[PDB]
Amino acid sequence: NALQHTTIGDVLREHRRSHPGRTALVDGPVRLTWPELDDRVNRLAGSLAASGIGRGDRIMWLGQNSFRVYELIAAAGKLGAMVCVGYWRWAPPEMEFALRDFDPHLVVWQHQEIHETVARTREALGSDDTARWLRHDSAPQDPDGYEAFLAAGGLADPDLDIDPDSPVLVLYTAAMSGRQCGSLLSHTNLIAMATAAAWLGDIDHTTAFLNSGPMFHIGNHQFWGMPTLLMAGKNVIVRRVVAEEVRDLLVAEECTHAFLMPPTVAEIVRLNRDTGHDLSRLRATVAPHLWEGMATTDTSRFTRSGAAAGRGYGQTELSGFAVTAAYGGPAAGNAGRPGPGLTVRVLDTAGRECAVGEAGEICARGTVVHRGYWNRDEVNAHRFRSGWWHTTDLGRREPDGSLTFLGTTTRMLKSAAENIFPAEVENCIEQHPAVREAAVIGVPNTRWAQDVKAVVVLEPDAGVSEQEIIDHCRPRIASYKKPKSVAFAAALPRTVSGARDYDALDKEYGGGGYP
Amino acid sequence: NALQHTTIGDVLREHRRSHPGRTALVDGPVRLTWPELDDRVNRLAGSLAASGIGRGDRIMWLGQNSFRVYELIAAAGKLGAMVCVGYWRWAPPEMEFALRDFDPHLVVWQHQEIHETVARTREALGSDDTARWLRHDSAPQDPDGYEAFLAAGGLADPDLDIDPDSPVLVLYTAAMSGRQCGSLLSHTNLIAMATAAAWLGDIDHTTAFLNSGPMFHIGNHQFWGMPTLLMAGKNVIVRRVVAEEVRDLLVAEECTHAFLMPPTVAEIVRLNRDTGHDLSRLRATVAPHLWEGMATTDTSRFTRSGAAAGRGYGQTELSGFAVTAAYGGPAAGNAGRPGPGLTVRVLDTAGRECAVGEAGEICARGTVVHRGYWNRDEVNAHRFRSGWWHTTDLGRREPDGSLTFLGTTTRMLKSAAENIFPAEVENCIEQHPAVREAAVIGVPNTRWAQDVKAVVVLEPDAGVSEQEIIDHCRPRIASYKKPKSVAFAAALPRTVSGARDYDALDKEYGGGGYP
Ligand SMILES: C[C@@]12CCC[C@@](C)(C(=O)O)[C@H]1C[C@@H](O)[C@@]13C[C@@H](CC[C@@H]21)[C@](C)(O)C3
Ligand SMILES: C[C@@]12CCC[C@@](C)(C(=O)O)[C@H]1C[C@@H](O)[C@@]13C[C@@H](CC[C@@H]21)[C@](C)(O)C3
Ligand SMILES: C[C@@]12CCC[C@@](C)(C(=O)O)[C@H]1C[C@@H](O)[C@@]13C[C@@H](CC[C@@H]21)[C@](C)(O)C3
Ligand SMILES: C[C@@]12CCC[C@@](C)(C(=O)O)[C@H]1C[C@@H](O)[C@@]13C[C@@H](CC[C@@H]21)[C@](C)(O)C3
Ligand SMILES: C[C@@]12CCC[C@@](C)(C(=O)O)[C@H]1C[C@@H](O)[C@@]13C[C@@H](CC[C@@H]21)[C@](C)(O)C3
Ligand SMILES: C[C@@]12CCC[C@@](C)(C(=O)O)[C@H]1C[C@@H](O)[C@@]13C[C@@H](CC[C@@H]21)[C@](C)(O)C3
Ligand SMILES: [Cl-]
Ligand SMILES: [Cl-]
Repeated sequence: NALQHTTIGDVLREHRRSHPGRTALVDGPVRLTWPELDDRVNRLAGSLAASGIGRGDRIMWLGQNSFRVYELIAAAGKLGAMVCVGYWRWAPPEMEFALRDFDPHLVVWQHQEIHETVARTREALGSDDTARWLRHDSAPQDPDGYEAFLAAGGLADPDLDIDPDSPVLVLYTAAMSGRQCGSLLSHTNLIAMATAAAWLGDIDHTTAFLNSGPMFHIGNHQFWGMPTLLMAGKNVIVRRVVAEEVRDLLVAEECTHAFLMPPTVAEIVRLNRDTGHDLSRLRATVAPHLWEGMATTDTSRFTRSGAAAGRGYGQTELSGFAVTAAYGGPAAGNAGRPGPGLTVRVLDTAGRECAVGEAGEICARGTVVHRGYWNRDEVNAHRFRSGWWHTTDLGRREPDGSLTFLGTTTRMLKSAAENIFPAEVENCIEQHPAVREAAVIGVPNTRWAQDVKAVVVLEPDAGVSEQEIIDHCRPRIASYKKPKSVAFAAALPRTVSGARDYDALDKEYGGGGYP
Repeated sequence: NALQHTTIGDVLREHRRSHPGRTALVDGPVRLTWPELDDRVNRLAGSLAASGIGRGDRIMWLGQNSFRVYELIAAAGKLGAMVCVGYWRWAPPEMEFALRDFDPHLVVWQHQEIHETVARTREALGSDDTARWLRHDSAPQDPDGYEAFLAAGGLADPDLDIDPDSPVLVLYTAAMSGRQCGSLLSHTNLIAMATAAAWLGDIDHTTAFLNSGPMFHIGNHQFWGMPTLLMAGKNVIVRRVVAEEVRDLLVAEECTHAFLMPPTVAEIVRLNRDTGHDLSRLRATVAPHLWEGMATTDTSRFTRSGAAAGRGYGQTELSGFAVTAAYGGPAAGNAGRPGPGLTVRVLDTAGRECAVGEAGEICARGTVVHRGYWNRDEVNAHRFRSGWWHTTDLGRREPDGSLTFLGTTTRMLKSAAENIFPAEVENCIEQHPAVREAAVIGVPNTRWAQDVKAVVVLEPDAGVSEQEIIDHCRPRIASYKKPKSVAFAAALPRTVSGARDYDALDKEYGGGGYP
């Protein structure tokens, strides 16, 4: 006779009763209290259901940040449906791929800034374009607009018994290979994530969070959109980051938190200097020194532990930053320890647990593990093999029990019989105090496929030779993993997106012979 | 392909890897680190499985507090079995009832203080006594002892795929009628409860909790045994409360928390005064003023909100104190608002939602709701009707959205066509500033079954008449709910257990004619 666990719908139904006059969401001139939000969600759900959307059905969002993203997630959630929050910077080929892959019943799109890509993509789909398209930033009466579609639904709550293990949020992720896959996050995934984040950040109903991170990425949901929603705080939306509008919203909405990277913080600070505008309610998590005393430094566990400075490990498929230095105290390893909804093992290629200090694939079980990728039957079977989710990230356990994240398992060398993970070698070299960064590649060898080569970037105030790098590796890693040679560079090549460009390293330094 | 949620077994498996040298449990001379505890749990699980215990099977604990209670819960949990932590003060009739009801495969019992009751109870069971009995506080080699049974198991983890919705902890509760029923708490119930409690109390791996509350009751598990376990802190066991031993453990184990009622606090303080023993690490939640500066006042949300002083509502069946003033800010209602794993509605007799201010039965859905009572098919069907758990507690929602707990729904008057809940009338009278407490009973009326009568206890420094009590009620409650007469008393009659004695009020004041 026992009932379901809590769903995202239950959260809104509770907030509308417990917090009748509190502001849930702000987006430009739109201000919605909990009951006004839940009413809109019910009307939206009514219209979605009238259009044939039910359990397991799919809605794709192709816009920037909006309060409507939260409405759509809640409304789909009340029907047991799911929303993909798409990457609004997709070019037409990638947008077409995602539309065909996800196969949505409904697409909610944005005109501003992306109408050209959208038009190109619909042209490409041709006779396969059978979804309903609704323009979110339309005139309010536009019959092909979101608001008109929503207004046509009734106030009644659908009141269905939705299983919270159902996917509700789908976020596309890219492998190093460039292959993209939609990670299925359930109600339970999001609630467990949000509950842990509320402990990490000391979040409560007085939190006012600026949704200045992209909602197509897990970061903004974890820190701090979903915990703010869960604890009945106020979510303030900005479409994307424009420093002046951000500053204005921080002040006008009295924000306590925001998702801001250091270059944005510096921009905000420069334009606020000697204006007298009060940013002191903002709890500075990232780059506290950059704020020049204008914000208050965060004293939550998130900041105190170093997690805010990157001391942790996670991925979309673990509902975000699931391992951190805020769990379990001081840590020799760079990532800390798993939080409450997760257990982690480091597994070798044979699926056996690695010894302390031995590098292997980070694998996980627990409430924060995603439900799999959408439409990836073979990949899912492989990646959930033996009842563990395989992250494709390489790590090790330290003697104190903490974890170190080394890099990906998807780069591998094979030198004669020996599999070698460059990430392990890179991390070893990067411990040398003269080294700022190191990239490891494989170069062809006619007798045993590949030799190991390191491309090393020194700190400006340091010097070290090829031989000294090689000897540094001797006591730390297996002999066959050491670089045969070392090239020095001023900096590594990087992609337009800021990631390491291994194709470029391979082209420059004679890389080849990979498995 | 997606996996299970987190189980209690996963918690111990993670802690043994992440916290290899930290102390998990202390009980007299026993000190167990996380790996030593998980090893014992694996040996215990091996022996339990060898004896035929598997999914859905049942172990009854008839002892006082022990580290072995945590071991048994974990070991049963790894098999998908459940442990009833019995009321060690049961007299033989109640002990026999519980044994026959719960029908355990194994009974782990305690000689000290209760051997006579146990012997009487086994005599009564006669030829129906077919369970294995293991003495927990035996000589270590006793072949009918717990330690010998455990030592015979192997170190291998059973490594089963246990559904965490499975009951793992069973706690007996008593209705006002005196009927006793075992509430089924799942792994998920306990973990969700523990996660919320860790936010409430700011619990982490440095917490050191003294298990000085009874483990047969939900209080000690919620505040703070289970969150301490979840966050990898140290649980220190005391068999029962003896002020001097408690004081010694608080100091020697450097406890940060304990489950202590005010009379016990005052006893500890009296015996610590001018000894110089340092109690300053203890975070005083209850009765902070009674500590005379010897402990540090708790600054967590639990204390700051008033929850620690009783501003909240819960029951075993909601995994404890599930509604509190720490959730959602200031509250007009005495109980506050529901925490994250719960939604609450106040429902009238017809199952429709009550208006703001109208008294009705507190009903719940969500992750913290129990799985039902053991062996109560008809009661469970009735109490989970319409997909809500019915608490049998009477409450109302206030205009600000908070909740007030009024009393039980199991006391009811029926005066002609009108159902009247005395708890509603009592709460109304108790708002009068002259009134310390009020009890309401029904007295026979030959024309319409019952009239309402109030028994009122005044504050010592106040005076108020019968008529003034009646007129106080006029604008606050329906006319037919007002007392027809008021008797004044120096204090209410109470049972040996400290609860109100309505049988005694009925006998003294002419009560009768109940539905
Ligand atoms: C602003 C960011 C982050 C938020 C999401 C984006 C999409 C946005 O425009 O709203 C984003 C834009 C990025 O080009 C940028 C800009 C700058 C700072 C962070 C991000 C950096 C490091 O060069 C990357
Ligand atoms: C987004 C995180 C978490 C998940 C895994 C990552 C790889 C990712 O990009 O998906 C990750 C990236 C981290 O730089 C970051 C960014 C921000 C917020 C969380 C994480 C914080 C605190 O500075 C750490
Ligand atoms: C915006 C992201 C994600 C999408 C693809 C990228 C390439 C991009 O610029 O569009 C990417 C850029 C990343 O520096 C960033 C920026 C910020 C937020 C997410 C990503 C974070 C966590 O620091 C990582
Ligand atoms: C100590 C308590 C609470 C813990 C569990 C008990 C069983 C125990 O002995 O360990 C318990 C004993 C109760 O008679 C008592 C004693 C005193 C203070 C609280 C409890 C009060 C109010 O008169 C009730
Ligand atoms: C045990 C609680 C919670 C559940 C429902 C109750 C009725 C019960 O006895 O079962 C409840 C009793 C409360 O006096 C108490 C006791 C202690 C700890 C929690 C609750 C605290 C903080 O002083 C509040
Ligand atoms: C010990 C309890 C529970 C069992 C039955 C009782 C009668 C008893 O004395 O044995 C009971 C006594 C309650 O005052 C108490 C004491 C403490 C802890 C639980 C119960 C709490 C929460 O303050 C309520
Ligand atoms: Cl739902
Ligand atoms: Cl398990």
